[PDB]
Amino acid sequence: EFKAGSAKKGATLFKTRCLQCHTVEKGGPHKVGPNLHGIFGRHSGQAEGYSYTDANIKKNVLWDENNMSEYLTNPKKYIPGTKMAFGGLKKEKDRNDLITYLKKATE
Amino acid sequence: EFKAGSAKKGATLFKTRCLQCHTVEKGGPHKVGPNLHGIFGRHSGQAEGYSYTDANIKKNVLWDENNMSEYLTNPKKYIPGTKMAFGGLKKEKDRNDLITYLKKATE
Ligand SMILES: O=C(O)COc1c2cc(S(=O)(=O)O)cc1Cc1cc(S(=O)(=O)O)cc(c1OCC(=O)O)Cc1cc(S(=O)(=O)O)cc(c1OCC(=O)O)Cc1cc(S(=O)(=O)O)cc(c1OCC(=O)O)C2
Ligand SMILES: O=C(O)COc1c2cc(S(=O)(=O)O)cc1Cc1cc(S(=O)(=O)O)cc(c1OCC(=O)O)Cc1cc(S(=O)(=O)O)cc(c1OCC(=O)O)Cc1cc(S(=O)(=O)O)cc(c1OCC(=O)O)C2
Ligand code: HEC
Ligand code: HEC
Ligand code: NA
Repeated sequence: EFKAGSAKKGATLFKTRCLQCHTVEKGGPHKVGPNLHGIFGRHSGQAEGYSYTDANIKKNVLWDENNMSEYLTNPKKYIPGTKMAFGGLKKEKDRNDLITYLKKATE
Repeated sequence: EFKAGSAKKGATLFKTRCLQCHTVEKGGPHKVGPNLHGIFGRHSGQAEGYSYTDANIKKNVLWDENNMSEYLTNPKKYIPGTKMAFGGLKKEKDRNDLITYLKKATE
């Protein structure tokens, strides 16, 4: 259950928990993970130029703040077979802050 | 203006005229030019993870078989300021064959 949080705290969390694998800006490069520009409102496995697992593509989830909060809690449970090596953001406050930043940064 | 041609001949033309800068398959990499999967029915300058010119983004053309054929005839004339260093496919039969292949390969 998503609730708007602190984009400032979320930016700091993104720099330590996500930035190593993902960029957010339009035209930002794909790295270990896909560039996340426009992720909200895009179906999973649809960023062109990125080699996804069939698991991520087949899940075909339409990304929204609410299902992304469920996904980021435990990625392997959400998408069994995903190659995103991320254990999960277990604190609701952290997910709210990170997703608030992500929505602003990927717009 | 587009008329269905030979996808077999189009595949060979893609190899000699496009492949040096582009891939077509789902998950294929961005190179000098963006990966072209899902190009038809998408607006120009929208493949994630690729850094386009402002010219290509501003053009905001919804790609279809006809405007693709005009574009490929003379890219710099259709999108002034584009960084696609391609003189153009001047032959109608070559554009028809290539687009017939692209319609299949990018979908
Ligand atoms: O227990 C649990 O079920 C939950 O564990 C946590 C997770 C997320 C958060 S949280 O978002 O609220 O913060 C907090 C904890 C609890 C915890 C807190 C801290 S600490 O107090 O903050 O120092 C340090 C460690 C922690 O785990 C204690 C333990 O394991 O007993 C020990 C550690 C440190 C580091 S490391 O420093 O980043 O390299 C990495 C891992 C760690 O786990 C080692 C282990 O597995 O063996 C692996 C791991 C990575 C990630 S990431 O990929 O999403 O980053 C998320 C989780 C991870 O655990 C996977 C797993 O549990 O299966 C899930
Ligand atoms: O056969 C027909 O009845 C009529 O075919 C044409 C001719 C002249 C003109 S035209 O002057 O108005 O242009 C236009 C066409 C129709 C056509 C147009 C275009 S296109 O839309 O304009 O691109 C492309 C091709 C064309 O032929 C479609 C097809 O073959 O089914 C495919 C092609 C491309 C090229 S290429 O320019 O070197 O790349 C070369 C040839 C091609 O044809 C063979 C193939 O591909 O195997 C060989 C050929 C050369 C010459 S030249 O040396 O005397 O000029 C004249 C003709 C030729 O074809 C002879 C042959 O068939 O027997 C006759
Ligand atoms: C590298 C070790 C990563 C870290 C750290 C995080 N992500 Fe990731 N992510 C990574 C990969 C390799 C993939 C593709 C997975 C696949 O199975 O193909 C992803 C994917 C995502 C997605 C889905 C993107 C899509 O287009 O469907 C999202 C929404 C995502 N990652 C978000 C994300 C965030 C917010 C992270 C920090 C909290 C994060 N990822 C860390 C690799 C890595
Ligand atoms: C390198 C020398 C290229 C060759 C050869 C071809 N293309 Fe290209 N293409 C290239 C670049 C650098 C760009 C981006 C242009 C920009 O101004 O940002 C492109 C772009 C395209 C596009 C538009 C893609 C979009 O998402 O809007 C298309 C449809 C395209 N290119 C098609 C294409 C084909 C079919 C070619 C062979 C005939 C071809 N390109 C060659 C670089 C290069
Ligand atoms: Na742990």
